[PDB]
Amino acid sequence: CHDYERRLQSLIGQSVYFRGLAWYLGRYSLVTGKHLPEPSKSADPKSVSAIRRPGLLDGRYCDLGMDLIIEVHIPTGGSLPFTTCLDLLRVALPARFAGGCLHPPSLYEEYNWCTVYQDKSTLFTVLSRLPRYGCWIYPSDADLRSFEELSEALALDRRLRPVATGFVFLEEPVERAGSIEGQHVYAESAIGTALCINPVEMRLAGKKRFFGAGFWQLN
Amino acid sequence: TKIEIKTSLGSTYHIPDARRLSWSGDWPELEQKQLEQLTSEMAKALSQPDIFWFADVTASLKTGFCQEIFPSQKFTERPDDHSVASRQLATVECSDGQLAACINPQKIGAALQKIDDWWANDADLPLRVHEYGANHEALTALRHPATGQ
Amino acid sequence: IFWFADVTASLKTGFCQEIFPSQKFTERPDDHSVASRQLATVECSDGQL
DNA sequence: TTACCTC
DNA sequence: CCCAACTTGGATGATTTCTTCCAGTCCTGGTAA
RNA sequence: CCAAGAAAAGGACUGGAAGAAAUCAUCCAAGUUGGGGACUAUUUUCUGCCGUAUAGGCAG
Repeated sequence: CHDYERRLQSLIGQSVYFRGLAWYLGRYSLVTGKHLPEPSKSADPKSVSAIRRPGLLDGRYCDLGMDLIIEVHIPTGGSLPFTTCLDLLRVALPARFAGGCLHPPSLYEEYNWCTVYQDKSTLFTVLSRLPRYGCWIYPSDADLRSFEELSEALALDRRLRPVATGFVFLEEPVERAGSIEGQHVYAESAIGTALCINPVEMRLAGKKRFFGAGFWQLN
Repeated sequence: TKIEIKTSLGSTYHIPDARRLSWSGDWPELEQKQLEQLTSEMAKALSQPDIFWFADVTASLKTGFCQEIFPSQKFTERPDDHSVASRQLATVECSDGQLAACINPQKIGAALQKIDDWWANDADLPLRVHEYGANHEALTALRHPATGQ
Repeated sequence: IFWFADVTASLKTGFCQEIFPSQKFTERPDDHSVASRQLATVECSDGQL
């Protein structure tokens, strides 16, 4: 959300800021196997004309199809709701996502994939029309402190899934040699949860619940 | 083989028959010309920012009666079961849920960047660009650190 | 020697005489809907059996 | 320039 | 438009389920003296 | 400023041989569809002539 915001900010003179970010899942396919590393390591440093493979890792990968709904805010009283800004919104879009490669919809079937709304009623009405086999992902309420508590929560619900949420610090930020930029801190991964909601459930819940609960933020 | 390209700027290119275009040589009229026009779009896209450019490349193959097709291969462990394939091929999931044969992104990529015929002042065939000049067919390296190249 | 023979026979029959073609080998059914005695047929190029 | 080890 | 739609007695018996011999590799580690 | 930034799994194949599902076996009994009714309306095709002529051709 942020790399996208910085790219747009370098294009438009006005301050632009992203309060929240929403996630929708239309397609999810698991890919088997693992990648082969490039031979970037010489077998011996000198007097050898043989190239070796650095090593092999065991990971998991998938292909996605997804939509995003970003809550965009402009601080200045006078805004720029123009075609120029729609072009700049297409240019600022990053090519990288979750370690994989991100592309727009194919050119031969192109429609306006980058629209802007200033009305909750029009936007919600269009979103209620999404195919029934997709998923909205919502934040959860439950507080879990162990895997055993997670086991029970998952046994009871069918919509609940564990997710990675961020990091927990091991020390206060300090200056340390080798840091890419400014202060450095160690942390451990934070495991939390989320809910998977069907398009049919929000058609009934209403725009009120969707715009209150359906958007994620940091802190 | 026929090749067709569309871009985000509205241009279209068409090669009526790709089977004869060499690395070294001069292309037929109304082909050499399209190479010049395409070069201009790309030369700009590569160096000038704030231009969105996107291309869509299709081709068609006229084939034999039941010709064999060669898609990308997966990297695997040897199964211990003897009920699992030793040579497994790559597929992509279609919007309707069926699977289809495909070629992996980095396999397309390695082909597009095969342009280095700058080594040893003798062009030969071009290499995939690599910091050490790796030559996969001969299992060696053409810009060994010992040469200063 | 590529030797072929073609054998045909004719049967003069009764008014509605019963005919005995080969049977299929089957297991005891328990659906009460499938025949207990099933006969062997071929399919013609036009779809008739 | 040489070898030493995970159910 | 308008009114109806059916009870009953019943659903198998015999014995058998095969064989021969095979199961490929190769490049892809840190660490110490 | 997306567990950050870069990555070619490739090559070769020959599962073949033989074969017999049969014997019998019975769906029956009665039964009532039935009473009423405007396709012509604000629509166009009417009047003379040639000709033995309900033939066949022409002026309004």
